[PDB]
Amino acid sequence: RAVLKFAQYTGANAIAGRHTPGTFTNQLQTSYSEPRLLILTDPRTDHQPIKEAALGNIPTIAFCDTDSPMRYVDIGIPANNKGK
Amino acid sequence: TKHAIVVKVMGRTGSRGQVTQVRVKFLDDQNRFIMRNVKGPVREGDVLTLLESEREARRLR
Amino acid sequence: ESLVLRGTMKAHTDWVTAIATPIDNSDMIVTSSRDKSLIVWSLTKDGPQYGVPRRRLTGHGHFVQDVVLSSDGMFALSGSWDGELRLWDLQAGTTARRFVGHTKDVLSVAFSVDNRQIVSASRDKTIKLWNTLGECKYTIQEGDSHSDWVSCVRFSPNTLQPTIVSGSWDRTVKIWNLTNCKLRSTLAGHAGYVNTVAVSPDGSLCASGGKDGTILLWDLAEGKKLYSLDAGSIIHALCFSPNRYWLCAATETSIKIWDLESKSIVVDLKVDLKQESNKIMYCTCLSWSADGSTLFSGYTDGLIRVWGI
Amino acid sequence: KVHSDVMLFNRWTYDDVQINDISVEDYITATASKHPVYMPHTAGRYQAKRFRKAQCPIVERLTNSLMMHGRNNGKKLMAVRIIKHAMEIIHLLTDQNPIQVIVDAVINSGPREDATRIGSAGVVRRQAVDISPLRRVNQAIYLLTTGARESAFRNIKTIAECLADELINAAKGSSNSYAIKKKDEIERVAKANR
Amino acid sequence: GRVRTKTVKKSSRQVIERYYSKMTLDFHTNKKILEEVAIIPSKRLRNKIAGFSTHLMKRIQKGPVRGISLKLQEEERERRMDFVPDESAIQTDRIEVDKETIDLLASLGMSELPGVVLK
Amino acid sequence: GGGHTSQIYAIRQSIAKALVAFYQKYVDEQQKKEIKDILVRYDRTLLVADPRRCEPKKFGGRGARARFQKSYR
RNA sequence: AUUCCGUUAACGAACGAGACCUCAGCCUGCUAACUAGCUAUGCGGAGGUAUCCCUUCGCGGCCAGCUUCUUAGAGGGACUACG
Ligand SMILES: [K+]
Ligand SMILES: [Mg+2]
Repeated sequence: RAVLKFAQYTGANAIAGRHTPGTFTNQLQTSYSEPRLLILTDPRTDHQPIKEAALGNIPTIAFCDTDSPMRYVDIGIPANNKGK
Repeated sequence: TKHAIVVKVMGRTGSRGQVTQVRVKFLDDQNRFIMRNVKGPVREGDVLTLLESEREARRLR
Repeated sequence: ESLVLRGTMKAHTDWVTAIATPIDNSDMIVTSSRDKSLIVWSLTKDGPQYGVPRRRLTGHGHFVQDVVLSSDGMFALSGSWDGELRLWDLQAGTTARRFVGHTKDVLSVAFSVDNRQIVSASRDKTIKLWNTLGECKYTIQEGDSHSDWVSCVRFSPNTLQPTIVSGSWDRTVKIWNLTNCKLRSTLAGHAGYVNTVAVSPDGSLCASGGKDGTILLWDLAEGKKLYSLDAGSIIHALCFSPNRYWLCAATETSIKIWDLESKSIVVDLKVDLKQESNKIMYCTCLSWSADGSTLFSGYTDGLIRVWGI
Repeated sequence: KVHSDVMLFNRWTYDDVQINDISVEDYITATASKHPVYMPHTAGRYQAKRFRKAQCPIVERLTNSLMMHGRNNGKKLMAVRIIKHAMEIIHLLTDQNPIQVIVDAVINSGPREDATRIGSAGVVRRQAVDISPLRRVNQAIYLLTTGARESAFRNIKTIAECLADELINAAKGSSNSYAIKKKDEIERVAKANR
Repeated sequence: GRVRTKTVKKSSRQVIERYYSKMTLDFHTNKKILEEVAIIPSKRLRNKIAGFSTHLMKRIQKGPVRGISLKLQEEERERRMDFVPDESAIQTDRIEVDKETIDLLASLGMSELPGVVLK
Repeated sequence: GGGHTSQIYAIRQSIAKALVAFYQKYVDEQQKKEIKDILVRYDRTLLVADPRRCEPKKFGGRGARARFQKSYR
């Protein structure tokens, strides 16, 4: 809900739920996208989007808890990304 | 020679599944349950005549 | 006042589709059902059952969707899903006539005031007018006609201007001039398909109900709609009381009666199985008695319930 | 008591016929309340589902089991006639209702215990097991008809006479019946292989 | 067994999606509707699709069904989910913070924030 | 058609159905229902035909299911 | 049933399976039958009280009626529909 509202008000695109592998690399996929920026709620649960973005020159922003992995995180925002 | 009523069927038993293992409750004593191996079709609610009730059934397989 | 259960009739074995009552207030009544049969009843107030099946007719090859009694009462006309209409003689249980020409299922059948013209509604989006002989004089299948199933068709009681009001599944109720068989007025105020149409005995009101669950009343003189009455459930039948001046609607939840003077629900009738002693259970058709002192309701459980004043 | 106008062969009545074995009561159809029939010929579908054949009349099951060995396969009118004559002879000899005699013979002929083969790889090892009531009834019928058939073979005695004698000697545990001896042997083997 | 193949499931899902307004819970009416609004080469396939569509409608009446996107259901969910309470569920009047958070704020210089009280 | 047993069964079924229909069409429906219930409670085949038919035989055997004897040596 | 539900660095597809087609099983509902039948009638034979009545057989009616029985075209019917 937070990401949906953020996309609604800022004007960006939101993807809530499971991320389809190859969305950033499979150019023939129907859901193929070429974002200029990626925002993620949790690096740990959003590992697949981060790994895919690492293959397409896509900068990343993520809310990182104390135990979040920082790999392929360009701008990490230190915050509790588990409580609603 | 006692009479017991089948309360539930545990399943087929033996190498070829020839016998079925069931839990039977004695009619004379309603608080005693025993394990028996049965040959031939059998379902819940059936009554068997046990020529001897001392033995406990074990999986044939 | 209030309506209470009087008894049950348990001859049919499938959904009851329609009920017909004699004008002379005779004991006999005729009801259709999905069991492909028409049952002629012999009502008996005394005894364990309010009525018993005097005779059964099984000429039709598919579900019988409608049945109407003639003014004389010795003839009955009923339509079926086989797209064929046949007149019934209530003297020996033998078909008296057959009407052919409808390509798809027939849903509505009505008798003219003079019992000299027959109007039927079919799923082929067409309305045809037949005489007693068995020839369709005219067929309404032009652009003016509806674009979906013609669920219900009724005859205007007012003999001064012969007119027919027909519903459909395209959210439109149309009025056709009988004299020239041309469009007289078109009504469009529904959001969901309308599957029932009623006409007041005087001939000044028309109640339309369907999926939307709202009953819309229209004036026959000009077609202007008066007001809307909610039901909260899909509407299946609509009938006007002969003298009490009421409006009873058959809905999936239950049968509710409205008073047109006050617009308030006169009474809500819910069927309870314990009192008498498929889970989806509701009234599919209803019809008032000749004198209006009794209401007959058909249900999906193949049972007919009788409500008395 | 339950009264039924239906009479087997229009000669025998199902009234006063009661099964006296709780174990196999539910798998015998020989009572006035359990759909009595006029003849043991009913051309029904009893193999559609498990346990359905228990609803077939016991007399019909005996008739069916009398059609064994190829030369007699499908010859049901002859088997029905044989059953009718055997019932007449039973009534003559014992003065009881033939249906009751048949029921008692079935009850007394069914084995209660058996030894089932166990293990594998060419090993002769057996373990005693119980017999279900339906299998007990089936074995009783098979043993009775087998005894009658073996008695009738190469003997001037008719098949009906042999069947009647077998049923009479099985209704009471006379041990002169082939079925009784076979059941005793089976139970002895089961006891030995406990 | 009786397991509807991919064809029947897809046809029922698409038909319900496109014509949910006219759908009913009666098999015969559903099969008539399918005959009207779809081309099915075989009568048996039409009957199977009608039955599965009736089953899907019965499931939908209870609540949402995965794989079927009805416009009214989504609109109603959005309307219900765009509402807000009269009072926000964030109380800034009283905030219970451990001592460590107190040193945190003191280092930040925010030692006078209203509503911040030690346990 | 048929044989000696099939003809008898068909005759009895026809008698039952004819009586039921005659009572339905020229006698009170109540009595027709009573006789129909009495007939059905005894045997359902008295009014409903048995659908069993002979299974066609398949090549490779004498019967519908029976196959020719197989030998390996 | 690699049939489906789902899980998911896979997403979309193409074959096989299924669908399909033939035969059989239900239709007192439709069309039509002197190269298929039924019903009643007219006449005739036989029997029974021998006229009239009853039972059973044989022969005609393309202007006696009809399609239950037979044939074969169109359709309906089952979808696990309902508990
Ligand atoms: K002999
Ligand atoms: Mg015919």
